[PDB]
Amino acid sequence: VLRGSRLGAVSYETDRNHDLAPRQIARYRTDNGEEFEVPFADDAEIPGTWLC
Amino acid sequence: KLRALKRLKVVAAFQQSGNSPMGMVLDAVPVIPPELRPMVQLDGGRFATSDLNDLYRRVINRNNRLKRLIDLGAPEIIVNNEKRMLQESVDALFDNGRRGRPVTGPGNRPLKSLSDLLKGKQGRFRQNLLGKRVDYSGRSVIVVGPQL
Amino acid sequence: LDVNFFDELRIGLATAEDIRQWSYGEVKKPETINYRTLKPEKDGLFCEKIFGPTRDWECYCGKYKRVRFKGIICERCGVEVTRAKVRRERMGHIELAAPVTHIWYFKGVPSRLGYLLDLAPKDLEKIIYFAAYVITSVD
Amino acid sequence: FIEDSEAVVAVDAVSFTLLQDQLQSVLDTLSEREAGVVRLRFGLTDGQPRTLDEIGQVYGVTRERIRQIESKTMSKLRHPSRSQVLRDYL
Amino acid sequence: PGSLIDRAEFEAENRRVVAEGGEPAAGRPVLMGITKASLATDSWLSAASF
Amino acid sequence: SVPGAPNRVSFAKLREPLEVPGLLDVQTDSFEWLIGSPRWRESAAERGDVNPVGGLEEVLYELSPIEDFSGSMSLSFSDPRFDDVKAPVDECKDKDMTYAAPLFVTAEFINNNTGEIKSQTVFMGDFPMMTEKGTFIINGTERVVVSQLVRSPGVYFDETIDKSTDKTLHSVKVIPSRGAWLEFDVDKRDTVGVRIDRKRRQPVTVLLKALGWTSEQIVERFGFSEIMRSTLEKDNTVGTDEALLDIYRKLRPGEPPTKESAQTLLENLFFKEKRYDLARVGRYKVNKKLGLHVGEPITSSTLTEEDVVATIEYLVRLHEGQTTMTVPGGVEVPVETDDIDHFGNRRLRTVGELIQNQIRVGMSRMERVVRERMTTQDVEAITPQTLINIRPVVAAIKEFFGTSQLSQFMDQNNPLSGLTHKRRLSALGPGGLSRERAGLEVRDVHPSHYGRMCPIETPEGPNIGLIGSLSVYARVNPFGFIETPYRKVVDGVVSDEIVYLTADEEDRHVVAQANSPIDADGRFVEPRVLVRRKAGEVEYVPSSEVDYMDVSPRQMVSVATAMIPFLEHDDANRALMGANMQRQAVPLVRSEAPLVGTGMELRAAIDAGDVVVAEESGVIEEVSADYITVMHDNGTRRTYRMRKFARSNHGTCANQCPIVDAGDRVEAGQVIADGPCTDDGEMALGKNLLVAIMPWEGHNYEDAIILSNRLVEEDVLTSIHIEEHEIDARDTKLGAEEITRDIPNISDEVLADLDERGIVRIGAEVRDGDILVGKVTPKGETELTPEERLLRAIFGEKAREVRDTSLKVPHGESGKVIGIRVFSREDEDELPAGVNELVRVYVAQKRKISDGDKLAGRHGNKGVIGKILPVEDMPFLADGTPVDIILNTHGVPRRMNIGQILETHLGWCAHSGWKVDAAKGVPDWAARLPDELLEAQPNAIVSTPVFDGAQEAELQGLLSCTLPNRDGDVLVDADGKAMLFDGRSGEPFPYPVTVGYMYIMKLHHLVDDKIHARSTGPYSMITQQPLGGKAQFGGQRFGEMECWAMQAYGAAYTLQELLTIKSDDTVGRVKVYEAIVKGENIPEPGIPESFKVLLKELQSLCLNVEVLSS
RNA sequence: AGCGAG
DNA sequence: GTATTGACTTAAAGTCTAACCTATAGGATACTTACCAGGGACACGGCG
Ligand SMILES: [Mg+2]
Ligand SMILES: [Zn+2]
Repeated sequence: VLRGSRLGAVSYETDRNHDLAPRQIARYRTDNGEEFEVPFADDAEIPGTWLC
Repeated sequence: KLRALKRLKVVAAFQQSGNSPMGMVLDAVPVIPPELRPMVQLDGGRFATSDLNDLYRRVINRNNRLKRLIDLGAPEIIVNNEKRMLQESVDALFDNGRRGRPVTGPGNRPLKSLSDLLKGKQGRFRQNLLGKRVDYSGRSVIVVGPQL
Repeated sequence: LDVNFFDELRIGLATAEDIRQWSYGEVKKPETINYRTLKPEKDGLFCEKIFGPTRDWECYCGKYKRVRFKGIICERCGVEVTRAKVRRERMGHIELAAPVTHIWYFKGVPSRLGYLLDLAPKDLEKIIYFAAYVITSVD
Repeated sequence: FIEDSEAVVAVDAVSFTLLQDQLQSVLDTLSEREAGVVRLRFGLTDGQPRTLDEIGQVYGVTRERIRQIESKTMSKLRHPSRSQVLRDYL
Repeated sequence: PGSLIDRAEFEAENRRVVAEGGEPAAGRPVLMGITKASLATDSWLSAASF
Repeated sequence: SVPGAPNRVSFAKLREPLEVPGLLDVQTDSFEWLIGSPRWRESAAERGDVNPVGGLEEVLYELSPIEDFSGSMSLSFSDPRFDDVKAPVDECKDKDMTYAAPLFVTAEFINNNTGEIKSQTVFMGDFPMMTEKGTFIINGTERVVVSQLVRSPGVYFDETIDKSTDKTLHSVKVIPSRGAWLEFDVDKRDTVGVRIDRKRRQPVTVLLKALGWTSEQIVERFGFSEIMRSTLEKDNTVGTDEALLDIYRKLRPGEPPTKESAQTLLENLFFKEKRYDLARVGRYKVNKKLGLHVGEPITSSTLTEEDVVATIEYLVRLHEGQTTMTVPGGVEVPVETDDIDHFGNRRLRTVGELIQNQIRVGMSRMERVVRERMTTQDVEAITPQTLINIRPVVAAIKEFFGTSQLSQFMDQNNPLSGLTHKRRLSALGPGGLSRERAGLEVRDVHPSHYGRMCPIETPEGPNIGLIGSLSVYARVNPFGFIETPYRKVVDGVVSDEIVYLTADEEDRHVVAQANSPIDADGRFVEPRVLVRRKAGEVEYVPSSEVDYMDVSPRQMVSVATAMIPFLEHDDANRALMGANMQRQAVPLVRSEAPLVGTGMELRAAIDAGDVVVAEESGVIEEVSADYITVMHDNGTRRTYRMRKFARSNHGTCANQCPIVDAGDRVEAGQVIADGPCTDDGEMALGKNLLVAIMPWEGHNYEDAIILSNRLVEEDVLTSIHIEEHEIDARDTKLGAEEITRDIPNISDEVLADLDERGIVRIGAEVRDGDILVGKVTPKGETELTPEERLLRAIFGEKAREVRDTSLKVPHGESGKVIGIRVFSREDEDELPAGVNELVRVYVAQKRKISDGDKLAGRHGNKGVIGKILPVEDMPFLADGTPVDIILNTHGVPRRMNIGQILETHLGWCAHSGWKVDAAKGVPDWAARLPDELLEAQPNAIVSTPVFDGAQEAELQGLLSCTLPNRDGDVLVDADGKAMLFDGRSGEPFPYPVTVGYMYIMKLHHLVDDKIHARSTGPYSMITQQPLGGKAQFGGQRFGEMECWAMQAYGAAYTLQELLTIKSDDTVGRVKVYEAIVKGENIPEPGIPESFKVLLKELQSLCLNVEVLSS
């Protein structure tokens, strides 16, 4: 078989929904009065401009 | 009355439903997820495109060039030619060869467009949905057994 | 989800608003991957920032990783750290600088655009492909 | 004609599941503190591995005790008794 | 006029219309073919795949 | 004929005038013409020395001279010449380099104004050359260019009937090479009309006035018919310029009409060689059909207005109903419609023609780049070497010999398969009919095929009729048509003068049949001699004054069909299948010449090229199992080197062994070492087996075969199969791949056989899954799971950072290891870019016949092996000899291949030997038997040629006298049936059984290559639904018909299971595997992945598809 | 492209 | 065996500096329009 790959990889790691890193949804507003939520992590400054 | 009646099979449809007749004209072209048009590193490093990244690349090149031509300020001849090319690129993306000669790739073969994936005995509806290859299956030559 | 909550399957025209509501971004650059590092390029057709990460649970640079950071977006590269199989699910959208007509509703005989507007197929082909002007309003 | 070389192969998946199961069992065999130290050393419990200092802090014990018990744990688990139940997975 | 409508739905609409003002919509039987009868189904997912 | 041959006695009652030709001539002669070799020069000079020009010389002459737009300077080509081949044939086949020779052409640049000539050889490129066996070697592989059947360019007249009027309307189609079609069609309305380049019709008078005719001239020439006068009257176009204006306005609309571009338009469209080359064949056909320039040689294939005018006049005369027309200054010709399928209109593009056309395309490209650069060329600073770019020509040649459909992978299952891959005429390819676009009238057999193409040998799949085989005696006209020999019979007197006639000439002559008795004076001994006529109708005959006669029987059959004894007793279907199945026989270890054969066995083996023949007479000096050194009559000595255990394209064995002693004197052309399927120089595709034709316990049920175990013990049906596995260490981002015995994580047991350097040792038995080449590619840093890191610490290992990509014996294979071929960059061996080593391991397995393998005789009596009985429960004659095979009697009568039974009987006779009791004269049934056939010693090989052979009466007689085996006991009565004893019960069967010796072949459809199974494996890229194919680990396609069958059964759950978890659902798949492995219930299936792929495809088509919950 | 079964 | 301290060496950063990619600009004799099927159904333009 030619045996190609998409690059990247797989990672079986037991999916957890219980103990998850804390998040701080940050709202941004484009020019055309369109809000957009972005779940950034708390331990990082929220950038002042996002390509929504 | 006959032409009037045929036209009422399309003019009624846009009335009975709350569908606008506007969906015909596009302002944004959706882009299919990348893994449905994969770019795979085959053995030997030789990369294999998906034949849809070429049509999308053509569309994006012509759209960006139209943006730049409008921004600079160009005579109506060049900008209208660019608009016609963009229309043709979107047409080729949705259906190759329906209007004019099909957009061809290397080897002088038509580029597999976004609609050829659905039509035909080798299309998606008939080669991968109603009929599939299955696991836990084998094949072999048959020989009569009369003691069975 | 489940084949029991699959009661109906509606098909209809997708307006530009629907097209840009499906999209998780906009492919703005006609690029696929880097020639040398062979990685998805920014804002390209295979952009990791729009369609998701090529590898399960990582941003493009590597700052955030592993399931513990599920649902986060690295502030450097902007990739959302989640499963890579979402690349089979998320769509983008190109914002055309000028409008275009869907070919299915123009060339497919009978020309549904022509029947709607009562324009002969030759006339519609002339207008759409910049071969003849047309009047849209008259006082 | 091109094989997806990054698909769940469905045999290594069950192999990993049974590996985790048997590893959990054999860990439950040894003393509880030993299990805890090895777990939180390799991050098996939640996927986050840490060093001696962190485990020492959380249990309120100097780094060196955790190191020592870790050495004892490795020595015990290496014993042929608890190795034939974990070979054929490496 | 000229629409090919299923007889069951035809009767149902006649029953719905006899009350609230009766306007019987006259119709005539038609013999279709296998292809035309298949592509006229009410499900687009089967007609498209046909 | 052949110096040293087995003495196969024949039942042939007719002497053959012509010896079978050089069966491979079809390829070698054409290629020699292309090159322009001295041999072709002499052959052509014998038969037309006026203008011997080769294919390359022709291309160069047509190309040269060239000039720029201004014509200040010109370039020309001349004197093509080939250098010696780069490397010998075997070495080229070994190291994967093409067998080619340099090509040099003398250029000449003349600056017309200044007046300088500059000439120098230019090295057009490495032209691939044809091996003496009639085949090319490309990239090490063996390839064959199969001749193509194409419509001959020319003028073709047709007539049809219109329903709306029921009137006969005719039509013409001047079909050029790369031109514009002009179809002077006649409609139901009485008015002829042109249709130039398929553009909206015209009145012909418009074109005539465009050619500058006056209405007075038009009525002067095309005046006799009313249709023409009607056209002139209703045309309404008055004036030459009016016609030219209208023509230009119709042909090239959108540009401003003029006068210049109205005239030169037509002049360039038709009468300039730039765009309307008819080719030599096309112009010759037009001239012959219209009788314009019969006498003059051919040149300037472009048309003349005279040709179009004559075409119109011919069409109109045909519509009127005339029989002959005499063009002014032209010989009169008969007015009649043309048939497109007639072999006077189907021409062969042989290998030479195809290669020349590709050279022509490449030279046109080179010509265009030359002209384009010439503008930007500094005058007096340019020479042909720096003016010529050979890259387009070599690129065209390389892209032809590889990936062109007429350059096919050589089919070598056996010598016959290769021989018949040559002499194959395929009606499809570039510029030929495609299977879909090919109608149903081209696949049929035409009366013109007799002697030019086999009506029997033909593929039985979706290619029947599109591919055929050239007959034995057929020859190719210099123009591409196929000629066939005939004996000129003069004044009722048959002669020996063999005239080679093409189909056209045959139609004009009342040709007789081969088996017409001759009075020995050269004259027919009877009136009413069977004959054929022009229309292809075989009917009653005018006695005497027949102009030609068939050279010999079997003229109409090909080489493969000429090796089926008793062909005339087989229906065309079974004969076709036997012909197509002789080419599938695998080479057995031993090979035995058939007891019953034909005269084609020896010639087929000799001309196939897989059998060594002494080049010149001499005495064998020293023979060994690897080479033969022969001392010639004059001092010099020559050593032929055998090809031992070589692998053919299809995986079979290509062993050659000598058949001469250490002192034998051998003459030139004598076989001295038989090939794969050859025995003493004559072809041998199978084995003679003792056969019974009874039904036996339902094991030989429905074309199944039951074989004795003797055939597996004595190893008579056994074939060596050699399989090559290739693996190349490459250069990757992380580094390079190494080939060594250090494969990560794998033990010291499965690294046992591997040599000190990796690759396995020679002679090391390997079973499926074993390692052949130990390769190790780098992995790059990744993320070991916590569990695996803990396990590595417990078991004390390291990641090794290098993965394995070793080559392993693919699943289901086995065998020894013949040899290893290692190419390496470090030793400076040519390898692709970015690869350091490439190692190929050859694994040979001796396959024994086993149930599931396919067998067949030569009469289409195929069948798989249902059972292999022990010899003890095998029916045995009264003598005690067990039968080897048992066929079923239920397959003979209805398939209409009774020939096999005939063969069986004759085989038995040949095995036993006979003596006709000529005590009182010769028996009446043996009067016409050839002398010396009245007595044959036991095991005497015999031949029954195709259509003259052993008549049924002669077979009855020879069966009566079947001199006894060892004691006085005839085991087979006159009826041909023997009383057999039951192997199991022990009692004799109540009635005799037809027993004999049938020559059966082991077809290459072995069950070992057919078996396949799968539980889980690779999955396709865009979709799941695992890859298909035994080559991969492939799942069996469950199509729509099978799904309908399941729906009809009402089995909804199995269908859902199949289409969801067995195939596509990527989450329920690992879940079902877990459930099966752990004993849990199989889980509920989910949404197949292909449906979500479809939803995304539909959405990306701007179709808002949403799955409403409810 | 050749090829097998119907 | 399990509670510690005091050195003693080590990989992983964290960072500064240097070269080797990357986005981009420019180039002034003159050159100005490219290149083989049928068989059925439906729709559009002409003609009566
Ligand atoms: Mg069959
Ligand atoms: Zn990042």
